[PDB]
Amino acid sequence: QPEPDMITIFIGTWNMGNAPPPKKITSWFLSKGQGKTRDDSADYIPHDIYVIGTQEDPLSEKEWLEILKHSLQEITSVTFKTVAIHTLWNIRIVVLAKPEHENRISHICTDNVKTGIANTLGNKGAVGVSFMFNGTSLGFVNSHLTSGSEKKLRRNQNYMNILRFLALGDKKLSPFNITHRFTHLFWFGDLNYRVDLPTWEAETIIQKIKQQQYADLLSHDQLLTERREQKVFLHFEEEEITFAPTYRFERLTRDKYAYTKQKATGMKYNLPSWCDRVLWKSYPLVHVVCQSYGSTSDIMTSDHSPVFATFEAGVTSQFVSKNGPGTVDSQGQIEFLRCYATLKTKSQTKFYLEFHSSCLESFVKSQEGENEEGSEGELVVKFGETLPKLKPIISDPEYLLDQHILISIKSSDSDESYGEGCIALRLEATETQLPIYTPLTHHGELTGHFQGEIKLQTSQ
Ligand SMILES: CN(CCO)S(=O)(=O)c1ccc(N)cc1
Repeated sequence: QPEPDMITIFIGTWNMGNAPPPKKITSWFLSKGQGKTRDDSADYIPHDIYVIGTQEDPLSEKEWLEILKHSLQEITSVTFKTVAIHTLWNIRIVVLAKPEHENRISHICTDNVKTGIANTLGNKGAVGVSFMFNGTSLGFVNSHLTSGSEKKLRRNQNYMNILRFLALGDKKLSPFNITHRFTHLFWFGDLNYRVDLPTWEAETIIQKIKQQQYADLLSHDQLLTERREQKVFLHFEEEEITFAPTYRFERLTRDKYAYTKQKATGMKYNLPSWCDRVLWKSYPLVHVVCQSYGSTSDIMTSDHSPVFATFEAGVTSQFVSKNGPGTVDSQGQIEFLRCYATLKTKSQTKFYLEFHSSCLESFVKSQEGENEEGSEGELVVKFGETLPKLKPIISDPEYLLDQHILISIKSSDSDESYGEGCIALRLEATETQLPIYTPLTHHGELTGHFQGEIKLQTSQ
């Protein structure tokens, strides 16, 4: 029974509007409706992993699990195993996997973050799940961010609090937030970003949706514009949106957008918007292909339509050699030449690097770099040829070229990370000096760059 080198992952997000679902929701799991939809010829082919994010979910965990499992069983004739379920208030995440994956899945973690203070603490935040699938780390975040067209900045703040404080993945990766802990990170939910057009244009927007002409609406989508200006979701991907706005519908039809201000909305307009989104971030040069991104047309219990996305994701096997794990493989080494960090910091402390990777027995601390002044004001931390020689646990190129090195640049004075990034070992050549590069972030904001050259020795 060979170990897979690819799996498919289903991501669903649905704001249920506090209403029970209808008797049939199979169209969601089948990626049928509007947008980038899944071919009919695939309908009986189960995805390997289904990750379901709900918001405003009125069901017990038990009630929702029964509906999900019975749905998937009707589609696939497979009884899925529950990997994890975690609920914060009415925000929920369920992970289901094919039974053949039960002994490939380990290190299951769940967590939640509550966003806001006093007034704004009590219903918004995020839930998450992480686990290992053989040699590949997978993270999943379902967030319900702040509502309202005039609160995009609050949403961006909610995003930063979630990525700082959601405690998933390998706790030994202490300098790294969730945006660096996983081979593949999926972040989805009711992100609540709106189409920022004047209220007086509501009927014009509706007209445009009826014509399936989304271009002039997407150009005002706050998530796209905030992402363009690097205000949120830096270094994440999203598939092109080719489905109608998923909010705000009249219930029991999809024929009408309910946008006008009402006591029930706090006298706020809800212009048709793409509130319900799926984004991802994978390590550099790992296979990840979005194969569907759309909304259902036939599930109408909520004022939101369900959104689906599916992905092909590269995975690796749990590698064992005669040597590692449990020792080094002297035939393997990673060297760094001519490396330097460029930091935006106004501070003058010494800096050192930490190299973290599952290809190492434990993380490696460098010597302090040499600070110089850049031409345009910047701090440049020079490591020259001073960086240590990293000793991987396994030298087989079929293993080592699939690995990644996480880098943190830390203050000597405070031992606090000023920036985090990631370098792929999927090189064009071994035993050859080759350029490397990663942006550096801290709390998911750009703080600098790390660049230099790498020389990788494998057993071949
Ligand atoms: C129309 N629907 C069935 C009855 O509602 S469906 O769930 O949207 C659907 C199912 C399978 C395919 N191939 C296409 C659409």
